Amino acid sequence: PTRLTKTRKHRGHVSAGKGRVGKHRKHPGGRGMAGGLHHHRTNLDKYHPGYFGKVGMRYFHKQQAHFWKPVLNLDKLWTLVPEEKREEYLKSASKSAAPVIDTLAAGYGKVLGKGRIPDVPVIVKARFVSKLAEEKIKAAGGVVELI
Amino acid sequence: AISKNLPILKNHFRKHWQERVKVHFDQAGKKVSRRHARASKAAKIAPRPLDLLRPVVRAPTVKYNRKVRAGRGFTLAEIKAAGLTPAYARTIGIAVDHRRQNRNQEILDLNIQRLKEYQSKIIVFPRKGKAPEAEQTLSAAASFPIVQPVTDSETRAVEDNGESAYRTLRLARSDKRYKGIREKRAKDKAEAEAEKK
RNA sequence: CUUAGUAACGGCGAGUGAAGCGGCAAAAGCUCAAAUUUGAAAUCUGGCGUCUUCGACGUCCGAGUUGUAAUUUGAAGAAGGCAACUUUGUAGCUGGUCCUUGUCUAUGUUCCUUGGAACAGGACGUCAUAGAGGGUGAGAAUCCCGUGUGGCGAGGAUCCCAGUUAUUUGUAAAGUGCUUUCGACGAGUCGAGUUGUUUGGGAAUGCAGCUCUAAGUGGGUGGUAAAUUCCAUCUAAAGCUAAAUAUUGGCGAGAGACCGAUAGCGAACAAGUACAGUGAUGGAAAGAUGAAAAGAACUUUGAAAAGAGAGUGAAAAAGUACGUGAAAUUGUUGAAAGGGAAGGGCAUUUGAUCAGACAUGGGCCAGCAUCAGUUUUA
RNA sequence: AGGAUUGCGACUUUUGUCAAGGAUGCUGGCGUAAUGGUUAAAUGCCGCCCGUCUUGAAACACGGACCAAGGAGUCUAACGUCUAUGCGAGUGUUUGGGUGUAAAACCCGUACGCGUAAUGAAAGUGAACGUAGGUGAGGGCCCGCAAGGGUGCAUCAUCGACCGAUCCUGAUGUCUUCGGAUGGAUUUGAGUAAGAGCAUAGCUGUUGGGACCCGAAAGAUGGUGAACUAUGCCUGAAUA
RNA sequence: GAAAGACUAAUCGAACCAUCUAGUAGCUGGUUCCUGCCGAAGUUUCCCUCAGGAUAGCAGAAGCUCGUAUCAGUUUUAUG
RNA sequence: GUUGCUUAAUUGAACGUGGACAUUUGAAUGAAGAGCUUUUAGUGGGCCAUUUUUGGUAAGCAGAACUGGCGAUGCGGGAU
RNA sequence: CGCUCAAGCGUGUUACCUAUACUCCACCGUCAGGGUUAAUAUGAUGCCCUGACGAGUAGGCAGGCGUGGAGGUCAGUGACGAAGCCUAGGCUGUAAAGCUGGGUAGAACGGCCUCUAGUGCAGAUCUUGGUGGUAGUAGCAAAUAUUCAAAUGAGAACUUUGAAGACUGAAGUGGGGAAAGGUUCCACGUCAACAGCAGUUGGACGUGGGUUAGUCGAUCCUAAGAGAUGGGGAAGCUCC
RNA sequence: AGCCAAAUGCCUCGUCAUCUAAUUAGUGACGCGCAUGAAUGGAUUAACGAGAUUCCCACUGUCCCUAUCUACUAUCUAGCGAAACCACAGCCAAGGGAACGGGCUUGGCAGAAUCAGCGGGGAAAGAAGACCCUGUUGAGCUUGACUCUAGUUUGACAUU
RNA sequence: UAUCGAUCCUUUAGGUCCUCGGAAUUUGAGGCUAGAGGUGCCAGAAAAGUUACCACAGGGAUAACUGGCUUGUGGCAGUC
RNA sequence: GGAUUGUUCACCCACUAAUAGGGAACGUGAGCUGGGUUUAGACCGUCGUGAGACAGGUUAGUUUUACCCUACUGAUGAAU
RNA sequence: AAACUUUCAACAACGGAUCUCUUGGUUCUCGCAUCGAUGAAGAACGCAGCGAAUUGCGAUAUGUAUUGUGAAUUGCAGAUUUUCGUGAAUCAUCAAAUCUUUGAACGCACAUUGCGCCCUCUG
Repeated sequence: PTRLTKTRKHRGHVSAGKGRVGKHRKHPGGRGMAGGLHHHRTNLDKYHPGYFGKVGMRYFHKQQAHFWKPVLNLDKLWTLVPEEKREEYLKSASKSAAPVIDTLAAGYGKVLGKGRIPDVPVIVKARFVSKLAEEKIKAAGGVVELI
Repeated sequence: AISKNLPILKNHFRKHWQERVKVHFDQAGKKVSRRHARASKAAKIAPRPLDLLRPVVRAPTVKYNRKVRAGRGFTLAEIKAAGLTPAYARTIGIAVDHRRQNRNQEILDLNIQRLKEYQSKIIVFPRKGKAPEAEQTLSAAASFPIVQPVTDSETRAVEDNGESAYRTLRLARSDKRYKGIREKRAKDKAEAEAEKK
C-alpha cells in the first residue's frame, strides 16, 4: 500500500521529516560498522560486548553430524507411545508386559531427566543416558537398554 | 553506519548482484513441460514402465543409520543369488551397480525377495510374432514400495540385573582414552625390563 | 530445495565464505595400449569397369610387418580339461504416427421514433459444443470475415510402432555349471624442494616456471609439520557418451492490474535518416480535415497573391497554414479610475448585477408595553 | 441560547396565581431588488517581496522577465518494537508430485527451518528436600448485618533449592592409577522452577545496494588525429 | 623543442573519442494537498574530533498494572 | 523461638511465633489521577536582559555563575 | 508643528481615553467524567447531559480532499449530445474541493464498498517548447562617384541600350593555371522565399542543352620512404 | 688580483666634488662591503641594438590658453530591424535597522505626454573570487620522507 | 592528595588438564588462567617538502579596502 | 609657479595680501592615466642538499559595454 | 475633455497545452536450430511508360520459369482480350535459372576502372 505511508502526508512541507539544519546527506558516519574502535566505541561498549578478539581453538573440516544428539526430557517420554494405547497402559502393566519405547526411531539421542513420571514399568531403549534419568526409571520398575 | 540496539547483520551485496538476478516466473509453465514430457515418453515406449526397478539400501552416518532408502543398483552377488546374468538384467528393467558391496545378511535377503517378486509379477514378450498386450503401469515405485524394517516387540519382559547403563558408558569410554598408554606401560615394567630378567 | 551467512579466511578491522550426508527433477552406460592370425595381412585409401548410386560387386597399383583386422579392459579376463545347451539374422510396400499445409461444416438485415449515416432506443423472433476478437457512414452473437464442433484432401519426414512380402542367413555367433595354471594395467610422470599467482583451505587449495627424480603389495587419499606401527578406501599419468540446466542474439507463436506521441526503444512518419567533425564517433525534430474530395464550378474588384458574393457538406465556429484549440502575449469595441508606482485587510456608501415559498377563492424591515441575564449613571 | 411534563420555591383562607430550571404580548408598513449576496470605484485607519542558509533579512545577502507540460525518500535481501489474523507444543500446501473450466482455483506428503535445554575454549556433563519452597505487597472471588477474617492468578522486591563452568574436599572399590561417593566455597551463565512459539500481512526504524534529486578537480581500459603548428630528410620554385 | 613548460587541428604544468560510470562527497541548492492535537535543542563523556558522528538529556506515539496512593522546583518546628 | 555467628555465660546480634494500641492515618498547603515499560524523530554553530563576576584603557570585545526572555511569538505602549 | 503665571521642571488631588488581557453571553473544535433499546424503525459507530481548555518553527501522530489503473455494485449517465475547454452567474464545506445555470464542441464517462501506484509544484544559474518589455530603438558610415534621357513593365535611386564623368593603372579591379569545389558554365521560362534598402536583374527558382586526343596529362622509371615472401619472436591482436 | 651604495648596500634621500636659480635623479671619487670577487667565470672593450638611463643643440599646440576649417557619423525622413538585462518598480532629508533604504517611521512635498545630451546614483551589467582560510578533495615538480620497480651487477645450479 | 596504557602478535610462569576428528606412541603446533615487550596526538593510523604554472568543492563560521562600536596611541583645549 | 621622488608625506628655489588645516564609500577608473603594488618572461644577492622562498633590489607586461530608470543641463507640449 | 497607462468581458489574433484516439514500444511465457571459397555479412553503381526517397531486383534488372488461387492493377495513361481459361494480378507460393563491380577476395597491383601470362575459336 503506497497511500498509507508518511511520504504522501509530507507533500507540502520542505524538509519532509529530515530537518533544515541536518540536511540528510549521503553517508555522515561511514558505511556499515565503520570506525568500531574509534568513533562508534560508545555504541559497541554498550549493547553488544565481546565483539572484538577471539576465544578458543580451531576445528578444521567440522561437520554437523558427529555433533547430533537431540535431547528428550522425562516429561515428554510417554508422548512417544500412541494415544489409543495409553489409558490401557497407565492402568496396570505390572511387569512381563511393559510398553517398549524406542527413542531413536522417533528421533532422539540422549534420554534425560527432568519431570516426575508415574509408577509404571517402562523398558526404554536409547543411545545415551543421564545419571538422574536412570534413577527415576528404576524407582518406577523398568530398565534402560543401550544401542 | 550502526547504532541503536539492533543485531549485527551480514548482507553480502557489495558486488554487481543486480546483473546476476534470477526470478522464477517459469515455475508454472515449466511444470506443464515436464508433465508433457513424461506423457509423450510413455507413448513412445508403450507397454513398459518409465522407471527402472531399484533396490533397498541403508543410509550412512550417525544421523541417518536408523532409516532405509532406495539405492542405485542391485550388485553382482544379489543378481547371481536370484538366478540370472548381469547383462540380461539391464534389458528387463533392473538397475545394476558394479561397485556396491555386501557386508550384511539382512539387506542381502531383502533384495533377493525384491528380485523374485519382480520376476514373478512381470511378463516378457518374445522377439518373433505374437504380443498379447496388457496396458501400461507407469511407476515401478508404486507397485514395489519401500517399507521400514520392524525390530519391535510391543509388550516384553523386564529383565534387570543391577548393572547400571550410565556406569557402563563411563567405563567403556575410559578404556578408549587409556588403552594407548596402558599398552605401553605394560610394554615396560612387565616387558622389556623384566623379559631381560 | 536445505546445509549456511555456518566450518575456516581477514591491519582477526572493514569485509569474505565453501563442501559431505538428507529430500527431489532426470537416469545409460562404455572403448583403447600393454598377449603371436604366424598352418597363411585375415585389414584399408585411390584408379579402371558394371549395377538397384548418401552405396554395393569385381579387378589393378599403392599403404602397411618400425604392426592394419579378429580377440580382451580390471565389474574382469585368457589358456587347457570335464559338462549341459538356450538363443539368433538383411531389404520396400502399404497403413498408423509426427510435421508443412489447402478446403468444407448454425441463426433477422421484419415493423416504429431519432439522425447525414443505425452499429442507438422500443416491439416481436431465431441459433447456441458458436454471447472470443476484428471489419462495415455511432455500443452488431444473429450484415461480413471468423469463433465452436467435427469431416475431407494434398505434399514431405520416414524406422518410432503395427501388419506383410522377398529373402537367407548356420554348421557360426552368443550365453551359462565345475576344476587347474596364469592374470600383461599408461615416466621428465607420481612425489620432493623453491619462486610467483589463486582459494574458505590454516607448517601451504589448485595452477604454472625451475632444480632434483622413483616404485611393484607398489602408488594415491584419510583437511596440523615429523619419525614409528596398524587399519579403511579407491587404481592416476590415454579416450567416447542422451536426459534433467542455461539464453537482453536469430526464425515462429501467445499473453499483461505496463506506457499512451515532452511518455514508450534513439526512432508509431522516406531513423541510424537529415545534419556536425580531418577522424574515432556524435545524432534530432516530425502522428489525427471528412462517412465520401463532394479539395470550392460561375460572377465581380485587382498587374497578381487574395477579397467580396455564390456553391459543396450534418457542420467550412472542418478550407489541405485543416478534430478539439488552454495560458503567456496582442488588436478592436464597451465600463471604470488615474497630482513621484500599482496590488492587499477591516467597515460602510454609491454604481452594476443575482439567488431565495403571500397563493388562494374570484417571509423582510421597524414601533410600543410588561419580564429575564449582564452592566452603567444620577 | 432552549423548545411537551418532571425541580427548588414564593404568594395564597382555599382553589389556584407568579418576575420561580433562557421572550412573550399587541400594532404598523412592504411583499420586492426594499433587506441581504458577489463584483468595481471612492473615503477613514492599517499593510515593506516571496523562497532560503542563519544568533539575526524589506535588506547595499543569494535564486526569481513571463506561461504551459515534465520534475525529486522508490523497490529489494536479511532484520528490531508495536498491531491484526489463523492454528497452538507445535507450526510452515505451492523445491517437487497429483489434477484443472489452465501462469489461476483445488488436493498430497517424505524431508527440512525455527521452537520444545542449557553451559564450557574443549574432553564433556546436563535442571523437584518441601503441595515446584518461604516473607512482604496484590486485582478478583468466598464467609459476614458490619467490623474484620479466609483464599490469593498476573507482576514487583527478597532470601533459599536445583543444572553447567570455576576452585578446594577425595568414600566403598581397583588393570596401582584409573574411578569420583559425599560434603563445601566474599566466585560465575544470554539457565530450571505446570512450557509459548510458528506463519502471513501492515505503519515506523536499521544495514547493503545508483538508494530522496542534480553537482566535481581526478583515476583506469581500449582506440583515433602531424590538412594547424614543432623538427629532419627527398624534390621543386621565388628575391627592384 | 636555437628552451617560453613552448607547440601537438580555436583544446596542453600531460590532447581528443567511447566505455568502467548513475565514479565518491562530513560541502552547496531544491524537495509538490487541507484542517485537528501535543511540542524541542544548541548541553555531559569518547573520537586524525572542532562545517561531522556515537552516547546520555529534552520530544511524540503505543500503551500496560492500579484507583487516592506516600507524592511536591513550597512553608513551619526539631537538627546537621 | 532460631544458629556452624558472638559471649566468662543461661549473654548479644540478625530474621521470627503469639500479644497490646486505629475518631486522635500523630505539622501547614495543594493534588490537575498515581506508578511503570517499550520504541523512535529532530537537536548537539546559539544570543540578549537584571544582579554576581575574570581578562582588558575600553568595545554593539572575549569568558563563566543564578533565574527570565528571543530563537519557535503575534497583540497594546517605547515616533521608528 | 509650535509652546513661556507653558503645551517646560519638582510634587499633590480627581475625572477621562484604551489591548487578541479580565468578567458575562452566543457559536466551533479537542479532551475528560457520566446517563441510556427494558419490544419500543431511521446510523450502539447511535441518541442526550455536565465541566474544562485552545499561540507555535524543527519534529511526531490523527482525520479528510483530489489524480491514473484493478475487482465488485447502482438492470447508473449519453449523438434528443459523453469528455475537455470559457464564464465581474448561483449553492454547499472552516478548508483540500464538490455540485449546478449560459456558451463552445462532437464520443465516450461517472457515484458508493474495496485493491493498487511512475498519485498533487512557484521556486532547483532546474529540462524541452513558446512569448514579452527593451524597440520601430542600437544601428545598416573603410576599399575617392555618380549624372541625363530612351526602352521594357502594373511598378524603375538599383535591369538593358545610348551619351557624359570616373577609377584599377600592367608586382592590375587584365589574360591563364595548381590545390579545393562539382554543374555554379550556357539557353528558354519566371519572382512565394534568399540577394540584412529594392528588384522586371541573379552564382535563386522550374525544364533542357553541354566536356570528341597515337602527339596535352595520367599509365612507365626510380627518390626520402613504405612493404609481402624465406626465417625468428609473441598466450594472441600481430612484431622484426 | 680585481670591481662598488654597481640590475648586487638593509641603516639612506650615505659623506665629499660636479651639473641646476633649486636635483630622493645623473656622472666622478671614498669603501670593515647587512649579503662584491675570479670558466657557478673577474676586470677591460672597437663595432652593432624597435634593449634600460641622464644631459645638451635644433624643433615644435606637450603646455601658458585655447581658437578655426574639412570629410564621415550622430541628428530628421523612406525601407529593413537585433542583443545585453529584467522579483516588483523608479523624487529627497533624518531616524532606527544585518551598524551606508527606491518601498517601513516622522517631515519635505506632489500635475498629462515627450525629444536631444550626460555619465552623480541604481552598493548598474559582465564570471558559483584567481587573493585568504577550511576540506581527512586533487594534480605538476623535488628529495637520505614511507613501501616498491624496469635496467644493471655479483654468486649458485642447469646448458656441460 | 600526582608518578602511567586496549585488540591482534611475541614471550614467561602454572597443571599427574583439554585438542590434532580412521586408531596409537613419542617430538611438534593449538588452546584454558595470570605477568612482561607500547602506543606521551597518552580510549592507542605505520608517513618529508614545494607551487608566482595551478585545479575543484565550499566559507563572510575566517584575513587584506570602506562603514560601525571603542580611544590606549595620535591631535586640539581646560582646570589649580 | 617650479627642481628631485611612482609617491601621500618630505626638502629646497622664488613670487605673493597670504602661500591655514580637513571632509564628501581614506570624494572622483562604463571620467582619463597605469609610474606604483599585484600573475605568467628574465637577471642579481642572502637562505635552501633540491624544487623553490625573500614587508630585498631590477627590467618587459590587455584598463570591456549606457540605446533603459531616476538625477542634472537645455528643448516641445494636450486641457480650463 | 481626449490620447496614453492599468484591470475585466465579448469577438478576432498568436501558440499548440488539455481531452479522446493508435498498423508502434516494453516485459513475461511457449516452441525450433538454419550463415560462408557451390563465394557470406557488408559496400558501390545501375534498372519502372511517367520515381527523387523508401520497398524489390541485377544488362534475363520494381523481375524470368515452376506450382496454387480464379479476374484484376488503379495517381493518370495504355493495352492484352487472356474473362466457360494451359489464365488477370505490385496476389500468395518457391524446389529450376540469371546474379554488374566488389568484399574472407584469390594472376600481380589498387588515391589507377592500372599491367601481365597460358590454352582455344574467328577476323
